[PDB]
Amino acid sequence: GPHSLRYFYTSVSRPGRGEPRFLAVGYVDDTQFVRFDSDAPNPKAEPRAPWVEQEDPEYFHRSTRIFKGAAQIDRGNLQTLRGYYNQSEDGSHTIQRMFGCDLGPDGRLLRGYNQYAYDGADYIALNEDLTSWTAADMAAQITKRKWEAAGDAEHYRSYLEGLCVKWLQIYLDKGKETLQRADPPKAHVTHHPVSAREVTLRCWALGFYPADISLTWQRDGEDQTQDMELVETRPAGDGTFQKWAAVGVPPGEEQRYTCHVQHEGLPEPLTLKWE
Amino acid sequence: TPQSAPHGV
Amino acid sequence: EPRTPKIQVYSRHPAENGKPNYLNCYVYGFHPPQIEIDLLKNGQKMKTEQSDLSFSKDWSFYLLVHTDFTPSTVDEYSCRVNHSSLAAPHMVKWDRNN
Repeated sequence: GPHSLRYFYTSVSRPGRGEPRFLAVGYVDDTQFVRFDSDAPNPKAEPRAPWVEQEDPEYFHRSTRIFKGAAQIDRGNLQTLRGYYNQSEDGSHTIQRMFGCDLGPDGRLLRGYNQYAYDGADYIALNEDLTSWTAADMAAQITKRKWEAAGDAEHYRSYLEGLCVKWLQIYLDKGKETLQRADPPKAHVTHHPVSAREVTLRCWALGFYPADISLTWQRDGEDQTQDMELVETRPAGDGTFQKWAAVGVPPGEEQRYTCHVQHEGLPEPLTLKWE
Repeated sequence: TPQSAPHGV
Repeated sequence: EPRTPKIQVYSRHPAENGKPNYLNCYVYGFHPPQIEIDLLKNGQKMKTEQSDLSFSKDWSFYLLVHTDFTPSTVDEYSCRVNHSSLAAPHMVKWDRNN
């Protein structure tokens, strides 16, 4: 399948309360495997999945050096961005970066990413050619001319076609039993009387990995997406995910309704109903 | 393994 | 400017009175990242763990805040969120059906 290695960098300036705080996390697919926090005493890259504890100390030493670099560079970034937007010193601002690589089934690089946001809005992004940038605005255009003049994209190109694909494959191997084993949803329907006119049929998908899922209701073969309550997929807290879809049905009608579950962990799509 | 931008914005 | 957080409060497992379980508050879609998220037992603040700050494709942040709990007929559980997008803190009651 299409596995991904993604790093998420967040820096927040706190005027008056010292220098900016840097936070980084890394994920393989929907699984967090590292963190870093520049406010930690003697801050280090810390494993957060079982299967990354099985690198040498030097692996964490390396990630630590890079996260300290990213922390420092962002301290300047927040300063130069305040200048670009001609903002005062008093407001807190945010810089975000998301970078990584997608691996398609061939096992070679499908797609590289490296994108930035200032106060949550698009700022600059490496285009999929890995050579040109898309700037969101006149401030980011300054950054685009400077990074194009310096040939910065080659360094992300290097990292991407080299290290990123390499370490993704290492992680997918070391984590085979977790990352490359899909857990199917356990599906059930509950029944929650509301009134003389309405009974809520709730279809539950529990204990599934990865996060991606389709949960639908049909009335006699007829999709109910426009008139069903659907919650955002949510973490169980044990590394699995949850979702539900619900419809208001007239009492007695319950057996007209079928709930459909599709997930890469199911040989067959599940069809189920009340009782 | 992560990566840090050569230069600031 | 700021984006208002969405809030779900739920148990890891279907709730059974007297069976210890894990109470979750998932708060997502917010910006800026500064946020106060507490789990309350009868309006009183519980000891909690918070996930590492991360964010989605659209740059909006998400956190999981969680604790141990034992559901009862006696006790109300709620998640309290305060963020710059809100006039005052929002509280979301835990209901076993949600």
